[PDB]
Amino acid sequence: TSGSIINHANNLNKVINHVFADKPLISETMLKILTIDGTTGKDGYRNWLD
Amino acid sequence: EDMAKIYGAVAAVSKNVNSSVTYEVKRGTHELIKVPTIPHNLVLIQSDNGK
Repeated sequence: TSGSIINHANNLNKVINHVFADKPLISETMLKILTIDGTTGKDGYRNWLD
Repeated sequence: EDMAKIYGAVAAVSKNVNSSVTYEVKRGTHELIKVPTIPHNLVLIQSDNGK
């Protein structure tokens, strides 16, 4: 349903923006693992969380 | 500190809930005007001698 998809996408962005503010919750080591393909570390974490 | 960040993210998505909507119901309404004079269209035609 469109409502469920819209709700999931908005919540995913709210979580991602929160966990990357101030000192990130996620360490620099795994950001390196997820960036190795060239994508942004923030985008890679969003994909992995989904 | 990690738990504080996790609890903060969860509370953020819990606060993303709508309450209500407010709007104005004005379509269909028009402003009235006031006509001060009745438009009669009568004239009186009388002869010079009044006959």
